Amino acid sequence: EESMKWKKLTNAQRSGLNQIPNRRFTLWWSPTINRANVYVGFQVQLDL
Amino acid sequence: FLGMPAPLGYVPGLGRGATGFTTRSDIGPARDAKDDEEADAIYAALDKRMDERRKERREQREKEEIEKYRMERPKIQQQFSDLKRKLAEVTEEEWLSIPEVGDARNKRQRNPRYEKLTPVPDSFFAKHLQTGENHTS
Amino acid sequence: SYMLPHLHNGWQVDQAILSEEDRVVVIRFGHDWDPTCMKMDEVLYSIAEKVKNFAVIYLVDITEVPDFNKMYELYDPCTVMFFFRNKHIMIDLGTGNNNKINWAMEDKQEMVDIIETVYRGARKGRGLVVSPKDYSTKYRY
Amino acid sequence: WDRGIPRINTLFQKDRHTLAYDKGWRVRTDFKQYQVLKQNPFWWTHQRH
Amino acid sequence: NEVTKERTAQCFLRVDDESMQRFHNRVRQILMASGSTTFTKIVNKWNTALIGLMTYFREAVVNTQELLDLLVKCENKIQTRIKIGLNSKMPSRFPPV
Amino acid sequence: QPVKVRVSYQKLLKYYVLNALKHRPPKAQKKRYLFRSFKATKFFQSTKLDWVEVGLQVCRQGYNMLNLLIHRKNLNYLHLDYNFNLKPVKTLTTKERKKSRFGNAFHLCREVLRLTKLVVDSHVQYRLGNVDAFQLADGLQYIFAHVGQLTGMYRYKYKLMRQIRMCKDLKHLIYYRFNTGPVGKGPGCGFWAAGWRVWLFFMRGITPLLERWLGNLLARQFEGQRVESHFDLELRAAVMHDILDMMPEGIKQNKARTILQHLSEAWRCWKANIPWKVPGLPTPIENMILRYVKAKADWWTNTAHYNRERIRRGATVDKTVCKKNLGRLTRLYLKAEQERQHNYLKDGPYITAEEAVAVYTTTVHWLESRRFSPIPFPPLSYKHDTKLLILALERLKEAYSVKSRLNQSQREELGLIEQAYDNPHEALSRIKRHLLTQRAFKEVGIEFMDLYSHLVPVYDVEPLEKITDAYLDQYLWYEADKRRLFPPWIKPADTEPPPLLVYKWCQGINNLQDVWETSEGEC
Amino acid sequence: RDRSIREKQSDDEVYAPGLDIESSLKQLAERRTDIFGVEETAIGKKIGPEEKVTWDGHSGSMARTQQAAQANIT
Amino acid sequence: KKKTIVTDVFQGSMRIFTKKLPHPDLPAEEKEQLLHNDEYQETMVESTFMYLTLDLPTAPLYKDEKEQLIIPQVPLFNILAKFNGITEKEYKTYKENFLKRFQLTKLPPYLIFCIKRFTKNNFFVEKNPTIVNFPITNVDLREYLSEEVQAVHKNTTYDLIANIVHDGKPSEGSYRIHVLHHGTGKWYELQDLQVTDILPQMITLSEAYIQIWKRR
Amino acid sequence: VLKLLENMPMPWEQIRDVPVLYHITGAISFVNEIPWVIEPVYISQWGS
RNA sequence: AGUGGGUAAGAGC
Repeated sequence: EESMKWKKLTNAQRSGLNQIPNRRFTLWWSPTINRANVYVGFQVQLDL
Repeated sequence: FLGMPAPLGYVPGLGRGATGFTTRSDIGPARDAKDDEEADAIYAALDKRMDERRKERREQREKEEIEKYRMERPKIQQQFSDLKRKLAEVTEEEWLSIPEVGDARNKRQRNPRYEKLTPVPDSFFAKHLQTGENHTS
Repeated sequence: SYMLPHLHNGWQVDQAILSEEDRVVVIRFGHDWDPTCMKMDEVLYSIAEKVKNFAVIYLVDITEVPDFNKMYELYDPCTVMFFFRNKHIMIDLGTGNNNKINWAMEDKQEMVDIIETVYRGARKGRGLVVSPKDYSTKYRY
Repeated sequence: WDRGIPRINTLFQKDRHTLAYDKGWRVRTDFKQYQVLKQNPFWWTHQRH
Repeated sequence: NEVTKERTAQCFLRVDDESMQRFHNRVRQILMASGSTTFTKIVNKWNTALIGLMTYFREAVVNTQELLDLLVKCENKIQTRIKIGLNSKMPSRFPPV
Repeated sequence: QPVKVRVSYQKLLKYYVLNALKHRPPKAQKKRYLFRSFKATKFFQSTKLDWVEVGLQVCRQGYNMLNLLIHRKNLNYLHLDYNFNLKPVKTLTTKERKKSRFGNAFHLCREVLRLTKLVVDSHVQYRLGNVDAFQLADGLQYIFAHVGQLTGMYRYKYKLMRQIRMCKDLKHLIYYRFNTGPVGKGPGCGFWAAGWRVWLFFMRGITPLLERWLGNLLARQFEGQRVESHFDLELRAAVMHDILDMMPEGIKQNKARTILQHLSEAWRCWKANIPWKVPGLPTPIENMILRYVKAKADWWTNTAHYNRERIRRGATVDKTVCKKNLGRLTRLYLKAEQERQHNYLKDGPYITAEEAVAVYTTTVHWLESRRFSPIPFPPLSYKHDTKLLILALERLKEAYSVKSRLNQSQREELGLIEQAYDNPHEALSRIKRHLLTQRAFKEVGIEFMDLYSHLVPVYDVEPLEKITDAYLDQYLWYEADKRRLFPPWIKPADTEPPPLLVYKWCQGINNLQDVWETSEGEC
Repeated sequence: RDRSIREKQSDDEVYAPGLDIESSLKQLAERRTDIFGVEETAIGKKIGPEEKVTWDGHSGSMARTQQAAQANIT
Repeated sequence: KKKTIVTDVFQGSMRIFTKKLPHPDLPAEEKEQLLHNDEYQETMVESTFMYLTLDLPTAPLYKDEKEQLIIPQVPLFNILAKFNGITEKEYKTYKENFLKRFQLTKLPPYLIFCIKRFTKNNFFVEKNPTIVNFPITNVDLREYLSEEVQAVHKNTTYDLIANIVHDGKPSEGSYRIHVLHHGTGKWYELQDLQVTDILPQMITLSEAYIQIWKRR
Repeated sequence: VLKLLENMPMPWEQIRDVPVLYHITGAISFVNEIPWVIEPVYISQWGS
């Protein structure tokens, strides 16, 4: 991620890359955000 | 290929291996697995007859409102009708003489080289850390 | 709109999809007189030349070419379809309808990003590509 | 320690000698909005001074 | 007074309407410029704006109930933007932790 | 009486007054009658049947129609029972769940047919003998008062809640009249006329929506941010069309793109406020393009001055809309500035000689009265020649204290700053040379920060001149504080934050000798 | 120069020729009477037997569509 | 009464040649046959005008190549080129265009010109800033009368007596007025309480709005 | 839907022989009667 | 109150 901050990327590529810290943040807060109470509705299990 | 008619007895949905989709059931006609077409005409005539309660009245009202709106705001082609008519006097040679549009800006602006990015010099972090130190006196 | 090429029958659309082996085909399904279709037409024409290398633009009037309306759900005022090597490509735009772009996008940069992401994903053999920008919210504030 | 408005920490600041010759810094900070593309929430005070 | 040393006058403070409009505009441009932006950047921008407003206009917030309403509204706007960023669906009982 | 019944009274009165006030005369109509052309068509037959039989038949027919609509795409995993409750037959996949979504109209129809099923079922139960006529009336009243609880059809049209809140109100209007004397509170009332008519009056208005929706849905063939981009494109098309109509296209087809390029170039030239004159362009074509450009410019100005005012009011706007509007406003402001500068140059300075003399004489008198010494040129042997340069360089460098990435302009600026910092004497020599000789400078860019209330100008200056200007500002301010050029009332000073300025202003107002006096009329 | 002329000849017409643009403008004008023409009808109406059958994208109906197209022959 | 004081002071007689125009998007043969159908032919209509409306020509809308940003200036005769058979005016009515060309018949003893400013465009109202260059001393109007009516007239020389100027945008403008004193020949410009003596040289250097001329 | 609900029998009735317009294929059935009532009699019945 | 904005794509059997 740090090495990709400057590698002559396109707008779509850099825009997608800017969301990696968001992914880390969501993963760090998974036991709370990914809870039945906060998000009511049907739960789907992952494939594996 | 452009400008070529379709072959006879060819399904454009077929001939490509394409497969459609259904995002929902509310959109698209019902999927299907001469006393039939003569009922649709009767139902349509029924609907038209029932819609004719105020159809002429409201269409006349809509026409009047459209004319009132266009009174102050003419149609776009109307605003150019006079100039359009004056365009008829142009000879074919004068049509031939219109020049191709050129772009004034040079290469450095049309197709600039990639604007590379560089990290902030370490001197900035050095200055930030050196600042904040406090004299004991 | 009128600047972009137009396809008059479904067979021409099939030929256009088949004849492209290394470029993503972007087809705008709708009516040239529709204002939303007009926005799609003007954006596409603005970026019809920038993405010429890895894309191509075709315009199809679903009134004169209704042959896909049943199969492709061509009933929104304006839809955008992406194909690569005779294979329709889906985009996880975030709106819940990955099959097509059924709304008008104002920014041409967003559409260039969409086309490039589609090309990248479909070149790798994938059939669904994740859109670079989420569209579940118009971000109006 | 952190009571006076010209905070006592400024007396013990590292660059307390070179800051004394920085005059009219509030006006410069206020006018900085005409040079930098980003609005400054602290347009009114300087952390160093 | 500096002579009588008495409470001759009472000064009531309030946050100016232009300042409230500027703060709302700053929060609006923070939020609308967040299509492709990390959550931490948005939260840091909001925190900076909030500390600037509260430190500059301390003692003037309390009398400006409209400013309190605007502040809590903008904070809810920020939280809603972050929650939409996480998942494209509003949580029902989202926690503040 | 309790609060709830009173609020029911005011709510009923509110609805009645709204109905009365917004009443309009019925529109003239040609008297086309339903159920009269049906018997005319060779598809309908007339008879006379018991009402309960017809209700059961209609319930069955509605169930059959809803079942036919459910199995529209041969998706046979959505079971609809005979009480009009729709449920999946199993744990349907997420793809199926997305594929089995029905609009609010379908569920409104399902719930309304459920309500009719409840009514007809109550009638059937009375006919069988399970419930007395009093019990039938009570059940019908409970149905018409508890539609929201029994059906929940408000979930697919929330305006329907207006009916429900009315019906409940009617209940509170009736019960406290019904259960007044020796009769206590209980489920004995059966006065169902009010709720019945309320729901019928909802039906008379909800019928067209469902009718047209099902007519389009069951038909053989299915059918199905534009303010700014409405006039512009069409305008271009119109103009283009006109030209191609009078262009002998059979001989000059190749010139369509040339014409469009000319149109775009003229629009760009007007937008950039630069002269535009195609030499070989025909005069009628030039007139065409000029009129098109004038119309487009009027639309562009109106759109800009409409969107800006919408944004100022706090309206919810997109992000690209704000960027486009800011660009348009910058172009408009720069055109206005060009006109203003040209007017100033053509009409000469607006300050008259006598006014200038008065101003200058006032300044001279002030300076002489204050014993002010003019600021000297920075000498080659200035004691503080280095501290000022260091402070100016620090101020210039604080522009990138947080910038994680730097483009070419920023890195060139940083390189110039560091080069001046490594060799302070050379930097000072260049500063002095520029002060003494430099009079012409490079072009400075202009941008506008949008605060949604005003457009603040931001100016981009070359770093080479920026360092000189920064040092000059630092030196000038140091001198102006060395010799008190600025009297104390000039603000803000380096001693008080603006809140401290406000506090000091209040304290000075209070500390005036007898300032809060009104006995003798002083103000 | 050779590679420049080869890449110039390697281009494909991104935009339609003059005839296509003129025809497209004629078609748009015939529909957008609010911008053109003399009579102002609705947005998409031209004023002022055989119905084509289209596949639904289902493989089950492929044969039915094929035989319908065969019956569509002259 | 047929001839009131206002009628004999300002009213004049003028002639309009109104010719109906077919739809420009018509075949040439169809246009010719419609013209021969006696409906799209010229018709002469006499009328009485209290004043003459002067239509300012279109603004350049672009910077001058040599001396950029020059305010347009038009001679008075080009505006006066109206009201004669040689020049037409295609009125672009929203229904259909009209080919109306005017012609003066009987000049009033006193003439009122109204320069058309504040023209509402398709979206708002803008003020045309084009300046008209005229000889303040005298103007000749005998050349803008038909040969039939030039025998009666003997005095067609007009001198400017009153001038109206609008300064500023249409939203907020100021109406200044120059008046010629008959006794001294001096021009005086008065705006609200302000009264000043103005040289006749720079009278034409303003956005003239209403002009009052005397035939002498 | 509307026809039978507006023609639904009143609580003092048992059987309501109402006219019916029914589709020849049994698709739909309209209660082809407008519930006309003499208003003083109707109000008196409801008071009873 | 409420529907959604929650379809992994791919290989032939």
